[PDB]
Amino acid sequence: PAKIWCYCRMVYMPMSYLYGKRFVGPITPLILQLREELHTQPFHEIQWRQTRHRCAKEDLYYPHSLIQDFIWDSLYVASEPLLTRWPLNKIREKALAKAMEHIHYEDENSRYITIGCVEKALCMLCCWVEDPNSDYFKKHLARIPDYLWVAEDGMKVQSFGSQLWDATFGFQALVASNLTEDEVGPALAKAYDFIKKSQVKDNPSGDFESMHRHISKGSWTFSDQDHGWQLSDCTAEALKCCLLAATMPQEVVGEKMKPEWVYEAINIILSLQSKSGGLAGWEPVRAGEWMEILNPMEFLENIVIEHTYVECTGSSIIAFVSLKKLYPGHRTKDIDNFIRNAIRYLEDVQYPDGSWYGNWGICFIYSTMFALGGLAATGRTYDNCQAVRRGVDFILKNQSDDGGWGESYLSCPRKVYTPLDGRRSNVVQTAWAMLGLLYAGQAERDPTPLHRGAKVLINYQMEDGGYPQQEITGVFKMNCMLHYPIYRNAFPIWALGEYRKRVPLPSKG
Amino acid sequence: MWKLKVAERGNAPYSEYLYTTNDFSGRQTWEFDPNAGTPQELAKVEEARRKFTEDRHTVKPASDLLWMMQFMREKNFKQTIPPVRLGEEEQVTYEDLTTALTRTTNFFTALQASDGHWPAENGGVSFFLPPFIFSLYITGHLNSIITPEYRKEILRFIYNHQNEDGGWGIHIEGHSTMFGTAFSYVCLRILGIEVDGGKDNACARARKWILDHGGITYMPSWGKTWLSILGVYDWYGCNPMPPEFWLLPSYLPIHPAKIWCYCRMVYMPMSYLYGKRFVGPITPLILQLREELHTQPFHEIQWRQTRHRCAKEDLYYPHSLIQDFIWDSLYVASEPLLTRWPLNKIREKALAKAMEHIHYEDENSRYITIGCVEKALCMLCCWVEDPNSDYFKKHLARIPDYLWVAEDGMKVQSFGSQLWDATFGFQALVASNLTEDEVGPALAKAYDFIKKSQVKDNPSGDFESMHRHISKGSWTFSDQDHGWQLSDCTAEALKCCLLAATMPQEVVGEKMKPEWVYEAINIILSLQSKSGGLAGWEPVRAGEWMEILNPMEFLENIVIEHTYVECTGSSIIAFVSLKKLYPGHRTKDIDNFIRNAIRYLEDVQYPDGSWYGNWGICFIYSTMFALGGLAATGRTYDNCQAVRRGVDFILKNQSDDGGWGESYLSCPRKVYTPLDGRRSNVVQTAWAMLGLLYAGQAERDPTPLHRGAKVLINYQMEDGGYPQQEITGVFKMNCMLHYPIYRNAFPIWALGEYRKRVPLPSKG
Ligand SMILES: CCCCCCCCO[C@@H]1O[C@H](CO)[C@@H](O)[C@H](O)[C@H]1O
Ligand SMILES: CCCCCCCCO[C@@H]1O[C@H](CO)[C@@H](O)[C@H](O)[C@H]1O
Repeated sequence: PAKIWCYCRMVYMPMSYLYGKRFVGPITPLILQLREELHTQPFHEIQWRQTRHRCAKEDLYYPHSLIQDFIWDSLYVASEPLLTRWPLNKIREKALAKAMEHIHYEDENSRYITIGCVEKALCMLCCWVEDPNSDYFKKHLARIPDYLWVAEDGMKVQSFGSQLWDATFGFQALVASNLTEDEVGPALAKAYDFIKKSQVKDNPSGDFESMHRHISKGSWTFSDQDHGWQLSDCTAEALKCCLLAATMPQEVVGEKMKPEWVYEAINIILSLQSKSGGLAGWEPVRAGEWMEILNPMEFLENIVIEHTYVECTGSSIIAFVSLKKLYPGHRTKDIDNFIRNAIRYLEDVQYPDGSWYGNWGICFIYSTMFALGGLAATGRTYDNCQAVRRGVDFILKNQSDDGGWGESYLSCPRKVYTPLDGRRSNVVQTAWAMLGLLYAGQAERDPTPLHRGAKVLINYQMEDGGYPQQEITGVFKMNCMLHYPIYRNAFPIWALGEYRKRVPLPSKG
Repeated sequence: MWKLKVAERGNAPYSEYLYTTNDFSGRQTWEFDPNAGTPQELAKVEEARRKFTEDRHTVKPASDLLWMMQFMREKNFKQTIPPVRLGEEEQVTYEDLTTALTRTTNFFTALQASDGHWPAENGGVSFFLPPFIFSLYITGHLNSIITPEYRKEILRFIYNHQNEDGGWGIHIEGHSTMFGTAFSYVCLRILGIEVDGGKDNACARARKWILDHGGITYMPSWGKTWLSILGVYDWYGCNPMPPEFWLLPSYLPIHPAKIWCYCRMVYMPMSYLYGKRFVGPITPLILQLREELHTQPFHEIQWRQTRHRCAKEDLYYPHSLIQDFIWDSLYVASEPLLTRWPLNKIREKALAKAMEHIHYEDENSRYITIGCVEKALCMLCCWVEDPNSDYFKKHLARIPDYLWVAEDGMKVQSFGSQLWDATFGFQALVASNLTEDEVGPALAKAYDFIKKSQVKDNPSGDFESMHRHISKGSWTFSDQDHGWQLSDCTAEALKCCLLAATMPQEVVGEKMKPEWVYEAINIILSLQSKSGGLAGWEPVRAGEWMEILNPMEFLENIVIEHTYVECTGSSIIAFVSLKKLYPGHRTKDIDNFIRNAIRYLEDVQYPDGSWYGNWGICFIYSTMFALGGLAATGRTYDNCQAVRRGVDFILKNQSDDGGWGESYLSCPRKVYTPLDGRRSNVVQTAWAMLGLLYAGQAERDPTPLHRGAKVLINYQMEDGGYPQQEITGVFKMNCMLHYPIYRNAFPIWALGEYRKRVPLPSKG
C-alpha cells in the first residue's frame, strides 16, 4: 500500500472493506420493482461468473491486459471458495480492523473534509455500517452541505474547493497589471492576509510518519487549510506571489511574512523530485511505469501510480529563478543543481510537432505557456537556442482567421491537437497563448501578430464587465473535464497588464 | 604454413560427411599445410605476430593482413601509385580523385572475386571460445580435434590481449571484467598448461585479480551455470530454470511463442541441462583446480544465500524486486519438489518436448545453428542423450567452420557476414563511377553469387505453428545454408538488385525474374509494428514490460525484440527506389506503409539532434541511414521538420581538421563522448560525409566538405587500403564487433558520389 497512489489507496480501501464484509443494503419495495426493468433478462435467472468480463466499446479507453485478466480470474477461484464459506477468522478480522483503524486515523487528520465526494460518500457508509450511532457519523453528516452548489442550471455538487488556487492566480494577475488608480491596495492586503492565514503549518495528528504518508512542513493545499494535503503545484504559485508581494512597499500592502518560513517551503519543494528530472504532486517516486498494467478501470489511465507534471516543474523553476533576484541565502550549490536537473527534463517531454500537452487544462498549449515561462528564466534566448523556437513556430503556424486560438475537448484524449471547433476561439486560450508567446521575447521581434491577438479580445469585452464565453477549459486524467468560472477574467487582465509593459505601442491619439 | 581456401570438401572434410544447399556457396574453411614454406614470405608471419604483440596497447584490434597476403601471389597486380596528398587548402580536381580511385579499387576488386564475395570477419571478444574448449574436453575428442599446433596459436591469442591490471574485458577493448577473466583462466588451465608466474604464462597475475573479488561468486548467471556443469560450481548457487515452460496451450501471457528467438534457442538447452541435473566427470584436474579458485573450501560453504551476489563491475541492468522475489519463490517451489519426488509424467514430457524441438530445429538449420555458444551447448545436449549417433558426428564435423586466424593467434568467429559485406561492396562499386569499366566481370561474378544466395525453400517439416515465422524468398545474414529471415539484409539486397537492374544486360549478364521480388516485398511488409518501424525477425509479441525478467545483468533488451531505425530507413529507401522502376504491386499499400514509417523516425529523435543505432558504435551511424531514408520522400532542408537537426548536430561536432570520432563507451552511456584524443577514423568520417550528402548540402555549403575529403587522402596507404584499425561495431549496447572490409568499402563509396554531387571544377 505504500507504493500505490494516495487517491487510489484512499478510495479502494473502503471498497476493500465493503467487499470483505459482503454488505448488501435492505431490499425496499422500490428495489424489487425497479430491478426487473433494468436487466434485459430475469433478475435471478442469469449467470454471473462468465458475465464479469464484458466491456462496452463506448466507455473503453484503457483495455485490460491478458496478465491482469488472468490474475483476476485466478483470484476469483482462489478467494471466493475459500474466504466465503470457510473464512480465515484471524486474517480477515485483522484486515478489517486494520482498515477501520486506518480510515479512522485518516479522517481525523483530514478534519472530515477528505479528498473526493465519492471517497467521502463511501467512507460515510463504511463508518455507518460499523456503528450507526456514533459521533464520527454525525460529523460526517454535518459536512455534507459543504459540497452542494447552485448555478444557472439546477443544484450541482462540487468535487473539491479551489478558492486558494484562483485567489493566487487573481492576486498574481492584479500585481502584474499596472496599478493605475492604485486603489487596489486595500483589496491586495485583504487577500494577502488571507493567503498568509491559509498556510498549513501543523503536522497531521498522530504518527503521520511511517503511515504511508509524506512529511508536510509549511505546505499548501489546493482547497483550504482545513484539509492539510501537500501539493507542489499550488506551493510554487504561492511562493511566487509571496516573493512578488515582498518587494512591494510595506506602507501600501501592510506587514510581511517572516523570511524563515520560506525555507520550509523550499525544503518541501526540493523533497519532491524524480531521478531523471521534474517532480510529481504528492510523492517523489514509488515504482516504474509497469504498475499501470493492473488498472481496474477502463475509462481512465495512469491512476494506480503517479507521474511527473511539466506545469509543476515550470512553476517551480520560475519560482526558484525569481528567488535568486531577492537574496541567495540557502543552499547555493543545491538550487543550481536542481535547476540543471530540471532543465533536461523539459526537453525530453517535447513532441516532434513542437508542442507538448499538459494534464489539467484542455489544450496542447496550456503546458506550453508554463514551459516557456520556465525556460526563458535560465537565459534561454530565441535567436540561438535549442527547442525554444519550436513552440513559437507551433503557435505561429496555428491560428484562427483573426489570429485567435481554439481547441476541442477530444484533442487531448486523442493526442492529435484537433482545433476544428468551427474555427472559433476563446478568451482564456487566446490569453494563454499570448502570455506564453510573450515570455519568448517576441514583443521586440515581431509584434505584428500580437496586434490582432490583442484586438480579438476587446470585442469580447462585455459592457457590464467580464467576458461571456462559457467553456470548461479544463481536463482531468485525460478523460474527465473541469470548469473554472474566474478564468474568463483573471487571464485577459493579466495579459493586458504586461502587453503595455512589454511593447509601449506609442500613439499620441 | 596456413593457406586460406574455400572448403569444397562436402564429402568427409575432417571427421564426418555433411550436406550442402548450393554446392558450398561461400563456405569458409582454413587448413594448416604440412609442407608449405618460403625463404622470405614465411618470415612475414613473425613480423605480423610481433607488430601486434608490441602495439597491443596502442592498437587493440588487428586487421586481417596475412589473409589478404595470400591473395597477393595469386594476383600480382604490382601497381605503383604514390598516395596523393594535398595541403594548404589546395582545391583538388578530377585527376587526383580518379588516380586514387584507380589505385584503391582495382586491388580491392582483385582481392577476392572468384567466388563472388570477400571473406569477412566478426569481432573477436574471447567470450564464446571457452564454451567450445569445455565441450571438446567433456566429449573426449579434444586430442582428436585440437592438434598440438593449434594449442600454441590459441595460447598466443590469449596472451596477446591481456589487461596488465589483471581484469579482462567482455569484448576486445573491455576493462576489468569478471566473466571474461575467469572463463579465459579456466580455458587456459584446462588445456593441459601448468601454473607459472611469467609474462607469457600470467596465471599468477590473474590470481591477484581473481582472489580479491570475493572468489568466483560475483560472475553473472551464465558463468555460474557453465561452471556448475564442469564440477566447479553447485546447482544450488545459481537460479532455477525449470524446463516445463514449453507445456502450455499458448494462452497464458508468458509462452515460448512470445520470447525472442535467440533467448528461446539458447535457454532451452540450459533448461534441459538444469532439468537433468547433469554434471561432468570429476577428472583429477578438476579436484586439483577447484580449490585454488574459491577463496574458501570447496564443499564447506553455503549456496542458498550465495545466489544473489552481483559484482559492481559487471552490472549493467540490475534485477528488479519482483524478479528476485519470483526466483526466490521458485527456488523453494521446485527444488524440494522436482528433485526428490519428481513428477515423472510432467518432467519426462518436458524433456521429450525439448529434445524433439531441438532435433526439429537443428535439422531445418543444417547444423549451422545461430551462435557459437548455442551450438556448443546443443552439442552437449545431444551428446548426453546419445553419445553414439549421427547428429553428434555431423555437429562435430561443422566445428572447424568457426575457427579463424589473424595477426594474433587463432580466434572464433561468432557468425558469417559474407553476404552483408558483399552487398555493401557491390553497392559501393556500382555507386562509384566506372572509370575503366573493367569491374564488369567482377560485378557479374558477384551478382550471380548474390542471386544464388537467396533462400527460397521453406524449412523442412511444419515450420508454421512451431513458434516460427513464414519465410518466402528471404535472405540471411551469414549464408543460404542457415535459412533465417532478417529484414535488415533483405532491404540492402533489394536495393542492390534494383540498382543493378537498370544496368545494361550485355555488360553484367542476365537478370532476375521480376516475380521473385514480390515475395521479398511481402516478407518485408509482413514485419511491421503498430506504431511505425519494424523489427528483425518477428513483427510484435508483447510490450516493453517483459524486459523486467532479464536473467543477465551485463546486457539489456534480450528477452523481447524491438524496432530498429536502420532497418526502417533501409526499407523506406528501398521502397522509394522501387517506385522509379515500375509501380505494379499494391499502390495503395506501399504509400500507407511509408506514411506509417515516416512518423516513427521523428519519435526516436533525441532533443540533442541525433539518435544512435544498435549495431555500429556511433550516435551518427543510424543518422546516416535516417537521412538517407528521410530525403527520399521529398524532405527538404530549407523548410522541413527535423531535417536540420541532424545537419546542425554533425556541423557542431568535428575535429580540428573536420574529422569525426567517438569511443566504445559512448553508446552504453548514451552521452556521445568523442574525447578519444580528438582523433578520427576513416569509416566514421565516411559515414558522416555520406549522411550529410543525402541532405543536399553539396550545393548549400561544400566548404566543410573540402577538409572532410582532404582528411581521407592522407590516410590512404601506398600499398592500398587504410591502416586504421578499430572495431567500429556494437552488439546489444555492451558487446562489440569488428568488420575488416569497412576500411575500404565506405571511403570508396563516399568518393564515388563526391565527384557526382559537386563537380569541383579545376583545370589543373
Ligand atoms: C489452530 C488451527 C485451527 C484449525 C482450523 C480451525 C477449525 C476451523 O476453523 C475455520 O477453518 C476454516 C478453513 O480453514 C476457516 O473458516 C478458518 O480457518 C476458520 O474459521
Ligand atoms: C494420481 C496420483 C499419483 C501419485 C502422485 C504423487 C505425487 C507426484 O510425485 C511423483 O509421483 C511419482 C508417482 O507416484 C512418485 O515417484 C513420487 O511420488 C513423485 O516422483
